[PDB]
Amino acid sequence: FSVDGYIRRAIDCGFNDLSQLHCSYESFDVESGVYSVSSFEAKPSGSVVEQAEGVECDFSPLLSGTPPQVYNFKRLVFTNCNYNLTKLLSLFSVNDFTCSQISPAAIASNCYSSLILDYFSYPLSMKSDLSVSSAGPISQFNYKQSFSNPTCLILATVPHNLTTITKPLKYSYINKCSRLLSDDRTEVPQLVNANQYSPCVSIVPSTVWEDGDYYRKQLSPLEGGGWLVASGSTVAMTEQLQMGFGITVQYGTDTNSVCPKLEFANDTKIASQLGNCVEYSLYGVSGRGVFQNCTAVGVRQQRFVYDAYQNLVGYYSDDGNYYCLRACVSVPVSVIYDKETKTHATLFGSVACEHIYGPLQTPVGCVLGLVNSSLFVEDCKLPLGQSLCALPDTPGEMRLASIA
Amino acid sequence: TVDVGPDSVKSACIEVDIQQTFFDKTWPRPIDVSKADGIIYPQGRTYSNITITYQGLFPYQGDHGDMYVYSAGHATGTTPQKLFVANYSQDVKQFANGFVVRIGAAANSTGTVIISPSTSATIRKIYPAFMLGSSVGNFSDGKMGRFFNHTLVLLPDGCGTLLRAFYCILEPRSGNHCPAGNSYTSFATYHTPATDCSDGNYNRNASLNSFKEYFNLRNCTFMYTYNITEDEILEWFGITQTAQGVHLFSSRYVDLYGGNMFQFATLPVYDTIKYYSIIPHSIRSIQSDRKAWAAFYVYKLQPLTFLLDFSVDGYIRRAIDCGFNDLSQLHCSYESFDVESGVYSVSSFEAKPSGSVVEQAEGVECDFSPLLSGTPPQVYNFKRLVFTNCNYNLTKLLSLFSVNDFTCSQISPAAIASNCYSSLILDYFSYPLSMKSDLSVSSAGPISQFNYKQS
Amino acid sequence: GFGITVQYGTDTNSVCPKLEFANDTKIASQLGNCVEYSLYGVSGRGVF
Amino acid sequence: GFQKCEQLLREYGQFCSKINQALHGANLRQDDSVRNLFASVKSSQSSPIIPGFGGDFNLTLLEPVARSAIEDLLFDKVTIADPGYMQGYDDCMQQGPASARDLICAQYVAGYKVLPPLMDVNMEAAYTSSLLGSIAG
Amino acid sequence: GFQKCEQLLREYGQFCSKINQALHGANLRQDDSVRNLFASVKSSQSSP
Amino acid sequence: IQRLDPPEQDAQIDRLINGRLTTLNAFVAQQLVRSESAALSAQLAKDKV
Amino acid sequence: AMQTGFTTTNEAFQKVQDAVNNNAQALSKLASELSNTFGAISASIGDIIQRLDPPEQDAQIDRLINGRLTTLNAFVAQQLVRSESAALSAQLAKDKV
Ligand SMILES: *[C@@H]1O[C@H](CO)[C@@H](O[C@@H]2O[C@H](CO)[C@@H](O[C@@H]3O[C@H](CO[C@H]4O[C@H](CO)[C@@H](O)[C@H](O)[C@@H]4O[C@H]4O[C@H](CO)[C@@H](O)[C@H](O)[C@@H]4O)[C@@H](O)[C@H](O[C@H]4O[C@H](CO)[C@@H](O)[C@H](O)[C@@H]4O[C@H]4O[C@H](CO)[C@@H](O)[C@H](O)[C@@H]4O)[C@@H]3O)[C@H](O)[C@H]2NC(C)=O)[C@H](O)[C@H]1NC(C)=O
Ligand SMILES: *[C@@H]1O[C@H](CO)[C@@H](O[C@@H]2O[C@H](CO)[C@@H](O[C@@H]3O[C@H](CO[C@H]4O[C@H](CO)[C@@H](O)[C@H](O)[C@@H]4O[C@H]4O[C@H](CO)[C@@H](O)[C@H](O)[C@@H]4O)[C@@H](O)[C@H](O[C@H]4O[C@H](CO)[C@@H](O)[C@H](O)[C@@H]4O[C@H]4O[C@H](CO)[C@@H](O)[C@H](O)[C@@H]4O)[C@@H]3O)[C@H](O)[C@H]2NC(C)=O)[C@H](O)[C@H]1NC(C)=O
Ligand SMILES: *[C@@H]1O[C@H](CO)[C@@H](O[C@@H]2O[C@H](CO)[C@@H](O[C@@H]3O[C@H](CO[C@H]4O[C@H](CO)[C@@H](O)[C@H](O)[C@@H]4O)[C@@H](O)[C@H](O[C@H]4O[C@H](CO)[C@@H](O)[C@H](O)[C@@H]4O)[C@@H]3O)[C@H](O)[C@H]2NC(C)=O)[C@H](O)[C@H]1NC(C)=O
Ligand SMILES: *[C@@H]1O[C@H](CO)[C@@H](O[C@@H]2O[C@H](CO)[C@@H](O[C@@H]3O[C@H](CO[C@H]4O[C@H](CO)[C@@H](O)[C@H](O)[C@@H]4O)[C@@H](O)[C@H](O[C@H]4O[C@H](CO)[C@@H](O)[C@H](O)[C@@H]4O)[C@@H]3O)[C@H](O)[C@H]2NC(C)=O)[C@H](O)[C@H]1NC(C)=O
Ligand SMILES: CC(=O)N[C@@H]1[C@@H](O[C@@H]2O[C@@H](C)[C@@H](O)[C@@H](O)[C@@H]2O)[C@H](O[C@@H]2O[C@H](CO)[C@H](O)[C@H](O[C@]3(C(=O)O)C[C@H](O)[C@@H](NC(C)=O)[C@H]([C@H](O)[C@H](O)CO)O3)[C@H]2O)[C@@H](CO)O[C@H]1O
Ligand SMILES: *[C@@H]1O[C@H](CO)[C@@H](O[C@@H]2O[C@H](CO)[C@@H](O[C@@H]3O[C@H](CO)[C@@H](O)[C@H](O[C@H]4O[C@H](CO)[C@@H](O)[C@H](O)[C@@H]4O)[C@@H]3O)[C@H](O)[C@H]2NC(C)=O)[C@H](O)[C@H]1NC(C)=O
Ligand SMILES: Nc1nc(=O)c2nc(CNc3ccc(C(=O)N[C@@H](CCC(=O)O)C(=O)O)cc3)cnc2[nH]1
Ligand SMILES: *[C@@H]1O[C@H](CO)[C@@H](O[C@@H]2O[C@H](CO)[C@@H](O)[C@H](O)[C@H]2NC(C)=O)[C@H](O)[C@H]1NC(C)=O
Ligand SMILES: *[C@@H]1O[C@H](CO)[C@@H](O[C@@H]2O[C@H](CO)[C@@H](O)[C@H](O)[C@H]2NC(C)=O)[C@H](O)[C@H]1NC(C)=O
Ligand SMILES: *[C@@H]1O[C@H](CO)[C@@H](O[C@@H]2O[C@H](CO)[C@@H](O)[C@H](O)[C@H]2NC(C)=O)[C@H](O)[C@H]1NC(C)=O
Ligand SMILES: *[C@@H]1O[C@H](CO)[C@@H](O[C@@H]2O[C@H](CO)[C@@H](O)[C@H](O)[C@H]2NC(C)=O)[C@H](O)[C@H]1NC(C)=O
Ligand SMILES: *[C@@H]1O[C@H](CO)[C@@H](O)[C@H](O)[C@H]1NC(C)=O
Ligand SMILES: *[C@@H]1O[C@H](CO)[C@@H](O)[C@H](O)[C@H]1NC(C)=O
Ligand SMILES: *[C@@H]1O[C@H](CO)[C@@H](O)[C@H](O)[C@H]1NC(C)=O
Ligand SMILES: *[C@@H]1O[C@H](CO)[C@@H](O)[C@H](O)[C@H]1NC(C)=O
Ligand SMILES: *[C@@H]1O[C@H](CO)[C@@H](O)[C@H](O)[C@H]1NC(C)=O
Ligand SMILES: *[C@@H]1O[C@H](CO)[C@@H](O)[C@H](O)[C@H]1NC(C)=O
Repeated sequence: FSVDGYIRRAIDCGFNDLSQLHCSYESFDVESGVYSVSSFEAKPSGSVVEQAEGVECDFSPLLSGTPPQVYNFKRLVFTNCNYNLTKLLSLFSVNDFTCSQISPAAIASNCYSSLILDYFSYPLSMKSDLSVSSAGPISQFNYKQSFSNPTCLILATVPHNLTTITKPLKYSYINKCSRLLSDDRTEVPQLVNANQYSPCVSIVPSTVWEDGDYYRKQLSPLEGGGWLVASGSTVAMTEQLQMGFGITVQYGTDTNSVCPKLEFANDTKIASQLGNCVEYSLYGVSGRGVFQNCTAVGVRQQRFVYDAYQNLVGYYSDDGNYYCLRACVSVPVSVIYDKETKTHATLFGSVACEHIYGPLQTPVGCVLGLVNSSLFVEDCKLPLGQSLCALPDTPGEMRLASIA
Repeated sequence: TVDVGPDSVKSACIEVDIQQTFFDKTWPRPIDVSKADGIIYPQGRTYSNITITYQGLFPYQGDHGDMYVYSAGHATGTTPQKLFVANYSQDVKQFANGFVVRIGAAANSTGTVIISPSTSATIRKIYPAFMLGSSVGNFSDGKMGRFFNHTLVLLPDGCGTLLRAFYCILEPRSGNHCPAGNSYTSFATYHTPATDCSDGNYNRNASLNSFKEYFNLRNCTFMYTYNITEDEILEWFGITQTAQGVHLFSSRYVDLYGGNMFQFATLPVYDTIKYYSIIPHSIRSIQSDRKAWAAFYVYKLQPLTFLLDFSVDGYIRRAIDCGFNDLSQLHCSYESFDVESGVYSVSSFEAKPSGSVVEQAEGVECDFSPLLSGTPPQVYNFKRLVFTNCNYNLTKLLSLFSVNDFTCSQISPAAIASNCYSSLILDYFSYPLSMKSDLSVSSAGPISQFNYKQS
Repeated sequence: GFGITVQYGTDTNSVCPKLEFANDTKIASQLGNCVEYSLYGVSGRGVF
Repeated sequence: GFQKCEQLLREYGQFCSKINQALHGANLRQDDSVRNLFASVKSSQSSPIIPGFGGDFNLTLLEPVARSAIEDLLFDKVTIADPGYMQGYDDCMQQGPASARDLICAQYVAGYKVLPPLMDVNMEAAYTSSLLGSIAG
Repeated sequence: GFQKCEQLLREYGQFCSKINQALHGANLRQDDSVRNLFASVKSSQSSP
Repeated sequence: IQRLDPPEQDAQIDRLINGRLTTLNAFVAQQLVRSESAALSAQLAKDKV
Repeated sequence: AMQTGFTTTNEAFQKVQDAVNNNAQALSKLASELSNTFGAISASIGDIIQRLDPPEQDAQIDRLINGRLTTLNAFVAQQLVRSESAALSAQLAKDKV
């Protein structure tokens, strides 16, 4: 920016390595020297994908008979299957579908180790009682979602023509659940744990007969003694049954085999892209790398082989082969710059020139912009390493000189 | 529900002789972590040729566990009689995080026939039977070991060729020597080798059928079987429970000779298992053909950090229990089985509580009466009750109203009703429910801007 | 509507749920021991 | 390489410029340290080392074999990972990591680079060899 | 001693191993410094 | 732990962790600086003796 | 007698190995810290982006940034300490020659 504010000169900081240098010092004039700059990135040349492909995950149970009350929720656990939430959601009039610790787009598109679906009858009038922040009876004694795993909650109404789902007489819930200790002075509220059933489930009937019913069980000494007690409550039934569906997903306890179905191209196979840098998604595991055919190590049944820094370093494919996985590797870059001549050369340290006058292979890497001179110096200003030096022609190209 | 075959039609159970003295043996086989005993392999992955620490459910180094041994029943020559068992059905344990079992460790050694201490025989592997569930209590005569509601039963059958897992309600039968009947002692399972273990056709329901003599199986939700190839190889079995169900682990399908356990099944058991017991088993052998059966050992699991040595082939052959002792802590901190000589500081030996002391204000109830008398104020004229030096009970107040929406901020729900405070301030007012959202922190409407705002 | 605001340390935290006390939770009876404590809402571990 | 991250990284100021400049200076410091150190070991005048140097005093241990015998032994007995100054990039692809926690191959993965020293081995050997020959005189 | 904290601490890597090793080395350094210093103050021969 | 549930409890514990990890890193950095200084000083003491 | 010297009892020899080990430790900080999550749901930025929307995605990426910026600052601080020490040591070597 000039004094009058106009821009008269600029550097595109991603144009080349010399430009990166000027930008890092925020100046158009930097001192002579050899500087490290951002590496020349390897970029993906394609992608490989492997997903479980097969059986649909089965939501049929859900659709047949009278759903349980909130404290007796039923659980469907899906593993090793293709999921489709639209397939289930489309059967209900959804009133409220929200997600936590997972985006909306993600719930319907990511692969999981497992998907757990908890379904139950639930009045919509008590919607708020399922909130994480709630201190009412549902969240304290009946049903609580995980705080650790990503979850979604769907509240939906059963359509008049979905005749396979029947209604209970009333909606019901536990409004009290507690233990009376052996002294019969102290009463301890028994709160429901996330993803678990309340201890009072065994004393509370599948349908509370009437609001205010009190239940009691004498506990054995192995259960700590005393009494387990509970109180039920009811909500009048609606014209259409309202149901809640909790969804909990886990991301890495097993192969993430619960995936949306995918139509596979045969150009996304690993064997067809060996040696290339590709993006990968293997049963929910993703990143970038290079696959190589190699000797199997690790336990085959476990599929993914990890190193001591927890990187994925190998994989057993469903095509029967074991592949080594290497990172797409970046190519080191150092800029050799001479301020007086306004010239430069690029050193790719540690890199053979097969990956890059043409390029010159030197003891410290591959260098472009230098010409081999078979000349010696003592007075080296731009040392390259080992006993090599860049020597400006003064302008011409820099010479590669040896230090005497 | 699942059809699990017909009910037993017998009017009586076989009499069970419980003589614990005969089973009070000392044959210790504690977990040797350095030999990787009891280890469940990290589940979602493998490693090769590395040493790393890992957090997971493991048995403790040095844990002796609980030894259980099955025996031959009583006989007279060629006619087997009464069953002979240990007091196992009444010995109910807390499940906690699950357990691992050492099975057949003594196989091929010369052992004892438990029922006849002077009789020796080659020891053969036998599989443990388990009963697991959410609630326990007693039977009709007061003996313990009854499980209520759905109970998970892991019952090996077919003379050791299958594992049968089922989740069902066990209804005690009322016949002679049965749990709801007359001279009941303990239920037990059995098989009769003479008719059940023919060289060709093994009776795959022999143990199920004996189980059924003591209990009627009702509302079974599942019954699964797993096949076991016969051998005399030491193997490990394990059980854990998560939101996904009960996980059954075994070394025999992946690392048969090595011993690492891998998951082979998940059962749709979602209620929490709190209790378990060993179902005693007695073999109705003839007197002339009694065998010594290997003891099995049950070890409890807990969330421990182990140093795990993964071989090139990925199996864990060696490990360190990083909390066992100070030397073990050292190896774990360097993530190595070999550390240099020296003097190192390690975690301190913690003092642990030996009890607790509590002092609370005890006295007057905090008084919510004002709240209940007369016309409540409008939202801009809210009234405030400040409670100090009193015993509070929110249920006492909440129970008087039909609560439509109760939420908390910067305090948990459990905490609002259970913690001590310097003060509790209660602001009450008339308020239409139709304007519920106007009380939200994020609201820019008239209530939050001009009438009432929370801290 | 009922708003509830709670404060945790301007005074002794004397607004507590009622508790039935055992006499083995007294301080005098456990001197010299490491115990957990909860004294008018103040808690931690220590030796009295 | 993730653009969202880079976008957030920018709000921390010129963080990476500081990292690079601090290390650049730190690295120049060794080239200057080495240059100064060797300038001082350097002899003005020296006698040639010939086999037999030392007379009755057995100095074969120190004579160049070129590094001396003790010097090669010193290096052979110290476990040093090979940084691959000429073609390490490729060694780590065609062979892969030598072992668990291979910090040389980690360079191309993690985003760091080990730079070569100011002088090659034969030059350093030349300095100490000329030094040996200067001692008596 | 709180398990929840320890569980979260683990997500920061082997933090404590680094603290312990850094101090262990720093402490060895003084024992070596002292040993070397006194080895040099030490006399070969001395009068009473 | 006594006051908050996991989604918020976590954030609060994490603040304490970050502060304590920072403190320990600062401590260690200084013990390394101080031990390096003392070691140089020890060599000065050696020369003076 | 010194031909047999480069062993476990040779203090000068261990100092040579330790200088080598110190270089390795410096690099291990960078190699080992990228696997940490620093409270994040994943050490992978790609996992964060794939699972979360911007208002939360941001917070998770930011945890990884803070942890990595911290790691690099620690690394640099040590390279400056180690290079200062080596430079002083180099002057000692100069004096000894
Ligand atoms: C996850 O789960 C969800 C839910 O299960 C899946 O989403 C469904 O996907 C299917 C496709 O696989 C999709 O079917 C499509 O429906 C449209 C809508 O047509 C309806 O209305 C017209 C009005 O004119 C009617 O004529 C027609 O018959 C349909 O009527 C329906 O409703 C009436 C009652 O009102 C009933 O009486 C009817 O029986 C019927 O139920 C169709 O137009 C569309 O047809 C095209 O594709 C089919 C493929 O078989 C092809 O045969 C047709 O000729 C036509 O294809 C031509 O046109 C397309 C462009 O549209 C072009 O690309 C082709 O090349 C041809 O030129 C088809 O039948 C259904 O609606 C989706 N449902 C929901 C809720 O989203 C989702 O796919 C799953 N995900 C995964 C990964 O599996
Ligand atoms: C915080 O504030 C809350 C709210 O104030 C406190 O919670 C209350 O705690 C009391 C106990 O202190 C609890 O009372 C218990 O109620 C049950 C329910 O019985 C009702 O239904 C049965 C149906 O068969 C009726 O028969 C019975 O009369 C009750 O009917 C009520 O409603 C009808 C209208 O529908 C009215 O006409 C009635 O008058 C009545 O209001 C009782 O079963 C229970 O009884 C047991 O305890 C009493 C103690 O005095 C004892 O005398 C009884 O014999 C019986 O004890 C035996 O059984 C227990 C096991 O249950 C065993 O442990 C004993 O050893 C004996 O073998 C008692 O009356 C009330 O319901 C709670 N309310 C709420 C809303 O939670 C809370 O305690 C406070 N916290 C603190 C720390 O103080
Ligand atoms: C988890 O497991 C537990 C333990 O098994 C179950 O609790 C048992 O529940 C059953 C019933 O659900 C109890 O059995 C009997 O229930 C009768 C209910 O009476 C009504 O229904 C009967 C049906 O025929 C009608 O005839 C009657 O008119 C009523 O309409 C009680 O009346 C019975 O009482 C008898 O025993 C008592 C004992 O004191 C005597 O005082 C009575 O006079 C009479 O003889 C009996 O209670 C059974 O007792 C409960 N067991 C225990 C240990 O408490 C849980 O239900 C199960 N949970 C779930 C969710 O499935
Ligand atoms: C009671 O007695 C029985 C036998 O009477 C013992 O069973 C033997 O146990 C040993 C050790 O577990 C088994 O030996 C292992 O055999 C494996 C495969 O053997 C099969 O395949 C090889 C060819 O690959 C054949 O030559 C062999 O005959 C079998 O057909 C080997 O792979 C194992 O080697 C693996 O582990 C060893 C270390 O143990 C490593 O050194 C190897 O490199 C390799 O990793 C091993 O050799 C033996 O086969 C079992 N017998 C039977 C019949 O199966 C019971 O263990 C014993 N019970 C008790 C409690 O002691
Ligand atoms: C006259 C007759 O047929 N008697 C039978 C017993 O044999 C005779 O008496 C005994 C003392 C021996 O001297 C025999 O040589 C003699 O003929 C027969 O005895 C059983 O013999 C076995 C050894 O073969 C041993 O002595 C049996 O005693 C025990 C045992 O096996 O150690 C004692 C145990 O405490 C008991 N266990 C329990 C839990 O009670 C067992 C058990 O009752 C049997 O193993 C059941 O099969 O017996 C000794 O009884 C006897 C049973 O075979 O029957 C007599 O009719
Ligand atoms: C030994 O144990 C096994 C357990 O592993 C047990 O297996 C059960 O056998 C029964 C049959 O004896 C199976 O029940 C059948 O399953 C088929 C499945 O298609 C049904 O079609 C059959 O229905 C017909 O018969 C019914 C009999 O009442 C009629 O009511 C019905 O209307 C039909 O006519 C029937 O349900 C059962 O599923 C398996 N169980 C398992 C878990 O595999 C076996 O019976 C035991 N054997 C003995 C001798 O006890
Ligand atoms: N029916 C039957 N089943 C068996 O399992 C059985 N086992 C034995 C032998 N059991 C054992 C078990 C361990 C040791 C043993 O050598 N233990 C060591 C101590 C191990 C330790 O505590 O670390 C010892 O020296 O006693 C001996 C015999 C004998 N008869 C049997 N009979
Ligand atoms: C498993 O890891 C060990 C390291 O613990 C490897 O052994 C090293 O192999 C290299 C090969 O050049 C030698 O230079 C090292 O000196 C060996 N170290 C030890 C401690 O022996 C072993 O080869 C690895 N096995 C496989 C199949 O990769
Ligand atoms: C079942 O038998 C076992 C084993 O004999 C009993 O456990 C023993 O109980 C005594 C009681 O003083 C203890 O001293 C022993 O140390 C216990 N043994 C072991 C191995 O722990 C058990 O209590 C009996 N259970 C029932 C219900 O009768
Ligand atoms: C176990 O299954 C039975 C049948 O599927 C359930 O239904 C009861 O069956 C008995 C059979 O004699 C009938 O007398 C009852 O009237 C039936 N009750 C109902 C409500 O239909 C039984 O409820 C199931 N038990 C459990 C605990 O699920
Ligand atoms: C577990 O083992 C049983 C018994 O070997 C298998 O059942 C046999 O399957 C064959 C298949 O041709 C039949 O011919 C036999 O008649 C079956 N036997 C019986 C007793 O039914 C069973 O399939 C095996 N299970 C698995 C999962 O492999
Ligand atoms: C149910 O199906 C009948 C069939 O004619 C249709 O007329 C009716 O509108 C459908 N109802 C709903 C709610 O879709
Ligand atoms: C690869 O995909 C093409 C797409 O049409 C198909 O024609 C070809 O047969 C496929 N090859 C194999 C091996 O399936
Ligand atoms: C991988 O290598 C093995 C042997 O080294 C070979 O037989 C197999 O076919 C190769 N697989 C591929 C995909 O080239
Ligand atoms: C430069 O050319 C000379 C030819 O005499 C050759 O010996 C030397 O190795 C070359 N240098 C490089 C870096 O190629
Ligand atoms: C447990 O025992 C008591 C007396 O011993 C008896 O009254 C009670 O009914 C028993 N419980 C069961 C479930 O039979
Ligand atoms: C301590 O508690 C017991 C419990 O029954 C009681 O009997 C005893 O009198 C109490 N002691 C005092 C000093 O109150």
